Amino acid sequence: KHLPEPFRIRVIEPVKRTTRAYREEAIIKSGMNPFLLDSEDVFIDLLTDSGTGAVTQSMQAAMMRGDEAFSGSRSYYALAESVKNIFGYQYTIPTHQGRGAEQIYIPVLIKKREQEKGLDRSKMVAFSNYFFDTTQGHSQINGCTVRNVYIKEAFDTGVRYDFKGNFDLEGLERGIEEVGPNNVPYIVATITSNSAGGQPVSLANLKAMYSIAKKYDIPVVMDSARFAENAYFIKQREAEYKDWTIEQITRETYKYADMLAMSAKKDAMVPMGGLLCMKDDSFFDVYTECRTLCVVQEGFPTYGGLEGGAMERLAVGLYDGMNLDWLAYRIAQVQYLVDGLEEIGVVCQQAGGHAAFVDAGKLLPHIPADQFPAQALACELYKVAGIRAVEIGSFLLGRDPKTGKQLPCPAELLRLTIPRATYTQTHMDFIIEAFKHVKENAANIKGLTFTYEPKVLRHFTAKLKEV
Amino acid sequence: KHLPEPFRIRVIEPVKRTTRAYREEAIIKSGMNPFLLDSEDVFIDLLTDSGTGAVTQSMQAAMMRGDEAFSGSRSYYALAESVKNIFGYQYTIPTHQGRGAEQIYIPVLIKKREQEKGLDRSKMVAFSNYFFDTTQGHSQINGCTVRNVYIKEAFDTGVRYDFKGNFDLEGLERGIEEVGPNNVPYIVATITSNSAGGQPVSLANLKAMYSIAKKYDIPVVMDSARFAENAYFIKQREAEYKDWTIEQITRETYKYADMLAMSAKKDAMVPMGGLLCMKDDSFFDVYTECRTLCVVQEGFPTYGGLEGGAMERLAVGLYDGMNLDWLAYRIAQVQYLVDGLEEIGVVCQQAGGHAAFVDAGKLLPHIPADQFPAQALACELYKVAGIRAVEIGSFLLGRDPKTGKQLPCPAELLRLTIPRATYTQTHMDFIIEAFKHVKENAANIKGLTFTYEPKVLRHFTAKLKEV
Amino acid sequence: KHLPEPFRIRVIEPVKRTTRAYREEAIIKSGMNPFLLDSEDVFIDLLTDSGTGAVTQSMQAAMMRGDEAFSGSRSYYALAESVKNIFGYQYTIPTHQGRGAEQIYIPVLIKKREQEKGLDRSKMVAFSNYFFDTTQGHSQINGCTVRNVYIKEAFDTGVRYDFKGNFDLEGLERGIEEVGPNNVPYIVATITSNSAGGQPVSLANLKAMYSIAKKYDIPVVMDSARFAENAYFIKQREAEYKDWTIEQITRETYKYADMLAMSAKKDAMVPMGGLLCMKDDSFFDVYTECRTLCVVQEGFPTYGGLEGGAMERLAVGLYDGMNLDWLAYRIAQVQYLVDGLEEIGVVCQQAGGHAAFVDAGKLLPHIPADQFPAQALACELYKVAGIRAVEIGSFLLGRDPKTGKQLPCPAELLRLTIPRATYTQTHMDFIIEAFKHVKENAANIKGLTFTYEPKVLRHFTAKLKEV
Amino acid sequence: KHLPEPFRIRVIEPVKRTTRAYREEAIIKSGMNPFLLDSEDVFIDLLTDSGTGAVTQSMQAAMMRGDEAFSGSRSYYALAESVKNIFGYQYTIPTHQGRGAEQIYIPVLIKKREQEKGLDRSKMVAFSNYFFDTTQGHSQINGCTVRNVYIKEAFDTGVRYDFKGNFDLEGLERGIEEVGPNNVPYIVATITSNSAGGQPVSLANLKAMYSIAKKYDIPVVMDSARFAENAYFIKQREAEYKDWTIEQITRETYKYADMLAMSAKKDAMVPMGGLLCMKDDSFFDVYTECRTLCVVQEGFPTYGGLEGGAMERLAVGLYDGMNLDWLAYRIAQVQYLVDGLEEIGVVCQQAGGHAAFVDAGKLLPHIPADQFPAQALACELYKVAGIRAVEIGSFLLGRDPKTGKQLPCPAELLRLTIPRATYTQTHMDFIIEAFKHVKENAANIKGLTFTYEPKVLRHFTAKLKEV
Ligand SMILES: [Cl-]
Ligand SMILES: [Cl-]
Ligand SMILES: [Mg+2]
Ligand SMILES: [Mg+2]
Ligand SMILES: [Mg+2]
Ligand SMILES: [Mg+2]
Repeated sequence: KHLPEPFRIRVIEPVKRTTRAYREEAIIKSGMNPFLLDSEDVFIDLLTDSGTGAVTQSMQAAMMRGDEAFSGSRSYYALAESVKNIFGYQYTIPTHQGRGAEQIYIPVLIKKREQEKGLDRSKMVAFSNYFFDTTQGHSQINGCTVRNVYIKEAFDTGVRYDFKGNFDLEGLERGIEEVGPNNVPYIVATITSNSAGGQPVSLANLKAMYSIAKKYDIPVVMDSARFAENAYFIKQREAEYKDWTIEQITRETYKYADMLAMSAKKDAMVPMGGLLCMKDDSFFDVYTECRTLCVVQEGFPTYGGLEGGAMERLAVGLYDGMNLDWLAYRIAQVQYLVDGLEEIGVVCQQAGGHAAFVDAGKLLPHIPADQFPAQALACELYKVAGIRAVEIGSFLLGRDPKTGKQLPCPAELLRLTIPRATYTQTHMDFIIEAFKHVKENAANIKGLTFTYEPKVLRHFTAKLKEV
Repeated sequence: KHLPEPFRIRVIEPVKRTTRAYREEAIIKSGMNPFLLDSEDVFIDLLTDSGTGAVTQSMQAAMMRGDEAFSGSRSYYALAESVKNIFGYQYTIPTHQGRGAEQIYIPVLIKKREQEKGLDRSKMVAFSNYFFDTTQGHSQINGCTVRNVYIKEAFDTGVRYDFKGNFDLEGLERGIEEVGPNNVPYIVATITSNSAGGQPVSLANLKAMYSIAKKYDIPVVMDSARFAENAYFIKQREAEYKDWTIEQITRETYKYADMLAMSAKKDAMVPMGGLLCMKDDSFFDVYTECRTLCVVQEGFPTYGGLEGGAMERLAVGLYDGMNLDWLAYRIAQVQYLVDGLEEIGVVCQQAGGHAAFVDAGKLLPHIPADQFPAQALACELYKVAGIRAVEIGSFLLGRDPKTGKQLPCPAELLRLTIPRATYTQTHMDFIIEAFKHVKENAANIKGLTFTYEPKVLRHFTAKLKEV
Repeated sequence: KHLPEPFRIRVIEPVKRTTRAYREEAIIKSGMNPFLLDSEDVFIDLLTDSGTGAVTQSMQAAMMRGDEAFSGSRSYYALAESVKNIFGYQYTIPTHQGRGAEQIYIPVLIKKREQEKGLDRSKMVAFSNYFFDTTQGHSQINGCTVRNVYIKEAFDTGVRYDFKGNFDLEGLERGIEEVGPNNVPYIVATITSNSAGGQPVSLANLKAMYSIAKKYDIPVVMDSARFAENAYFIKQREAEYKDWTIEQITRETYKYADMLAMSAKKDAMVPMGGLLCMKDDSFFDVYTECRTLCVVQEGFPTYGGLEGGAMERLAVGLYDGMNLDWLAYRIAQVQYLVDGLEEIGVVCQQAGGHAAFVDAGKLLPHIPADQFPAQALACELYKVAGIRAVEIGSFLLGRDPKTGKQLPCPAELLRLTIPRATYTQTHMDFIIEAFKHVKENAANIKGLTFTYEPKVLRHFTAKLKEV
Repeated sequence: KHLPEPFRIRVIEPVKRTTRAYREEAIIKSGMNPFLLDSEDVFIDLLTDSGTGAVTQSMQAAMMRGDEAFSGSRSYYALAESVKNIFGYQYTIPTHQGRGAEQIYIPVLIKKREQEKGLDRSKMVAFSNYFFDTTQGHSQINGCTVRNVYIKEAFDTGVRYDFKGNFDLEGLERGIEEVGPNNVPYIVATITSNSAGGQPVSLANLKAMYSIAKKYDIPVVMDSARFAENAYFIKQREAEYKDWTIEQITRETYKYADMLAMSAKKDAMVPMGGLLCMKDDSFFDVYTECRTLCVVQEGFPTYGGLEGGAMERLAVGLYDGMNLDWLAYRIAQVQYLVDGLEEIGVVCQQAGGHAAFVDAGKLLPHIPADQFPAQALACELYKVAGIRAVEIGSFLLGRDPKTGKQLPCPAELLRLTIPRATYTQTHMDFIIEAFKHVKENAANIKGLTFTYEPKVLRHFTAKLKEV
């Protein structure tokens, strides 16, 4: 059941209703690539939920109370105060780049253990219930290997498990033993987990994981773009916390990490901003080192930062993002879409709190993988309903940088994400209806072939035509 | 069918989800009078659609571009420019009071005809397809009698008619003849018409009405709080204008009036503001007289007026309110609610574009009229779903100012209005479900009796208890 | 000395710098009437300070947190809470019309005393240290005579007195005795007083006045558009309150009135809004009656009111308007301009906190009164520096409504008002320099004569030419 | 002469006026380091003008019209349209990091010439009339040597020259010849130039420089954080363009570069944002490569970017920043402060459009360099007037990373920068008065010594005490 909005809509962004003929011409002009479509020509944009959601009245208002001072800004103080009251963390570093300055804390933590415990850079390995792509990227760029210790139930769509994002506790222990505690720079706890489309991590699991890390004195970083949704799943599925507020669950949750890194463009409800925070004085040196590197990250002083209004807005968003009614509504809407698609026969390889990954291959079996069935489905969805989605298959995969040959892809998927507090149940039904129509006219959908192909990141600007 | 929102929600006002126990206590504290409830304790507030709807991004942004100059404000110029381009009217007077300064143009028009055609104040009569309550009030206060010349099909819920708000052309002609053209100060064309819950007026009807008025040289005022919805109904139901844009229909529509008066708090999408405009130089003296009276209305100079941002916002709202996709969506939502209620057996005495008037008497037959069955229904709807609606029955009617006895009331109705772009299909279904539940437990609902009753306007602050 | 701004400018409204030739053409097109000039063509607009000043960041932000509910709005609650904490008054009625609903409380108070003490409408007289024009207007319109009991020092520009706005305590007592206590519907305490361009009222004077009123049980209404500036003058000039905060002085000040009426467009820093408040339960019936009349003021129900954001903004403005640094700065700027003009030989008939009234007659002696020397000066000031000011002389006075002859005027004055936090010391020096230039080329300035003259309120739209 | 503001102040940020005793305690708590002071305790913050200035009404309003789409955003289109109309550049890349993605175009240009003309990375040298510190940093980090070819008059405070920021045309030619054209990856034209506190570059000089670069086919990048002020100086000092508008001068100016890089936090009037743009198709490959690197700059995909409102705001700011009246006013204010300081005997090593560098050594000769006389002056300025400025001397210089010994410093300077449209002439006079007081009590000011010193970037968080 789709819950009624626990809010009154106050400000809207008009979106024109286009004709089928118009969209047919539009998709052709864009070279059968939704990425090349004008935003105005997209009725329901499911490209991403990162920074594309709505804000509350108080959040928007906060943008006009900014203190733009270079240092000592009351807006920075307000944000740090929210972090202290919400997460219990004493040190806050606002971030305006990718994620939560992962490019910052990673090299800082590696060097810390190298100087204190003789960490060996050639043998170092970092662990996580599941590393986000960028987190894994910065780790590897820094010469650190990563391992995801997720549980057996994680990717098993056949079995139902309350916390599929949980750490494989024995796997983690085994990994540390195997690698050597001196060689483990940090452990990243991602909540909710990005495995299987987004799955929650239980507080019991986080506590157990933290005890293991503490035993070996390994820094624990909470990757928390979706800290609120994880708190909601705990309140909903972990009996012990059934009567706890989202705020209490969050305060308790963060006792089991030493610091946190997060993009504020998800649960925090803002279009820009991030955070890198440290719990207490035990990590004061890590805070100092990170703040310092933030300035000379380029190898010399460089200044930048969120405008005052943005810090005031995030200071409010951290609270509004934890609203119980809101969280129940947001999650119920995502589940409503997934359940609706399943009902009409649409199959997803994985579907969770973050996104649904429709199997375009099964939906359009007559199309060869090399002809990008998921990109064709994306185009068809646009033609039929003006929906824009992202292909996660051979098209995205690209070619071998050394052979120029198409890389092999396990499955041709079409990703559906939902911007927060942006679309309604009617839009969800509109999407479901669109897939029902596509499924019905599947055999008639054509494969694609390049008319223009960039050497790198081809999915963003490549142009194709029907076969 | 409820259409999908032709927009992306951008700003929301959080509303808490309350428990039944909480609402039970709340309604008691408010003395079984929703008017006394805190807005925060109301989940779906259907009290009124006047100034309670959402605004577009451009409209909200306009509030920050205000020119606060006492005279010659570029913001005033922008608003007048919108009126000139949209309605074709050369003279604009922004209003910030009730409706569109009806308290202004009425005395001005009466005096005009009195001086030019020897109008007799003791015999004067004003006509309209249907006078809004306030319009009728200012007319009568000024000593002018009013007559509503609506068509036979107007209040006949048994027959379907495309334009139930139409003028009874022969009735108007007959009335003028009867009263004497010199004694008819003005004719007010209300669009959409407030008869039968809101019904459209055809352009063919307006043209015919204007020819009659022109023949007798009688000023025609377009009461247009809902000018856009009327334009939409014309595009939808009047074949001649099927392919015309809302803008073209509006420009054409206003050729058939000499001036316009409107509250901008409906179709114009703003929380405050109104307009009093004159088409061309033929009414320049009426414009001058109105502007003058605006200043010395109290019998001496008094200054006030919309802030610059409000005029800039309205200048934009007049355009956004005419968006075709928006209008189709808004109207479809209203019809969706009505159709849904009819389906579950809920009966309305009248239902149209403005509101739905549920018959509380038929829904709760065991409750005596004197015990206010519509007020009881209002309370029950709040208890069950946190919905706030307004009683239009014996409670509102009140007592005889000369006898202190309850006045006789034709029907006990509960009014449902829908704030623009504020609630979703899910809320509409929530409302329908609430009525379904009430209908099922009807026999158990109790009547009400006063515990506190004001001498005047008792419906706003009276307190009652169950019998 | 002009104090430095106790604030950082955050948002500006661009104003173009025009050439002398451009302004010469502009003033001609406007018929030698600044009222007819476009705001954009005015560099320094000294027309009025009513709703033309700047707002603080928090005030502007508040506009986006509005609760538009018809009743029970949290925004209304926030405003009432500010009034309760600032003035100590328990009942609040937001106003959106002229001043503070003087058209409301006056008839309510007259009727109250008529029913309770047999007040005689044919003999009733209201008192005030000095009635504002509109206040006097509503009193007289209601058939009530008014008397200003100001002190001897009030209009004496030759003597310096700390509180020229003080009530003539013995005069008030004598007046009540003379008129009869049953016939005195109310006493209005205006702070700061509008006499002599704006003069403060001491707390000692207000206390003494209230004791007199209390003795005769006569309602006291505090007309407080400039309550903050009065509080500042008390802190500056009344020794007893030297170390009290503006907030403490204000709380104490309002113990000496039973209710308050104020336009929020002055000290409260907003472009729109007003207030009508009652101190405690002793005036609950007056509150109820006023709220009721607010609805049926037209003789029937009419709905209107400030939008939610406006109430939230005023809730903040009442506090920001009391900022000590701000008040000292605002007042010092006004005094800076006056002192500067005096230094160059410019003479004012009166000058105070509200405005400076330059004597155009003395500055331009060669121009006959009937040729409007103050209107000529206004035009010259615009030609020379792009300054717009308002004439308060024969031009404004107009003709005898019964003789059509020019009415006799005591002096030809040009009013200078200063919008709050809008202009700088540089603008003040620019204004002073402009007058210095005018004084130097005075003999060459020409008188004016009509080319177009309205029958009423001619000063607003009349057009003239040079003689 | 300080010009009057060509604008009306509309929104203000309150700043409290502190007592001397309060500031004395505050500066001690901050360890005699203004960087550690709360913004609220700073009356006049001259720390930096980067993103600390005011915005216009239209700019602020634009923040509410954002299109947050990941791709095809109408807000991105609006910004690109402004760039095309203002600079004539067809390709736009919005930046949200440091400056204008210098970390992006530098490696792209180096690789371009390496592949096309066999550039030798071990011999490459980049030229500029004067490289900004960050620009020089990214160049060197990329292994590229830099040379500043400024003119002899540049740093000569004894001689007056209209365009001290000019390229040393013969020096540039000689340098390219010396280095070898194949080894010169790019030439950066900084406008206005950061040499000698900010000095303009003439259009004649830019044209001559571009002809030289074009002759050798060397890419020219316009570093234009202050493009508007440079245009203003050209209109003021370069006779040929005396009657040209700032817009025309800017369009002409950019014909002499192939691309532009700029922080929008200066002349563009925004608190955040930057730009990296390419003129035409000749640089389409450079645009494509830069956009690509923008995504995989970390060595893998990372997503981030300005929120829609920020792009809409910058789209407006580029225009408002070119307002002629505004530019004349801004520059006149800076010159007013400098002239005022010179008048009272304060000496600056250099002073220009960007900042004034007061010689603390000469002002406080009794203080040893190692005791940081400029940091002492900064503290004294705060104690006396609540002014916060930045030390540019031994304190900032720091210690030798290899010896731990204090590094030798040429002069002990105190930098004064002025946030745009933030402070008034009164604040400028307040600053001048403060220096007059310091100069008078100079002998009594004490030197400083560390109580806490970080290993790196000590100037930001170090704490000291008086000697
Ligand atoms: Cl706020
Ligand atoms: Cl806008
Ligand atoms: Mg900043
Ligand atoms: Mg106004
Ligand atoms: Mg309202
Ligand atoms: Mg974004």
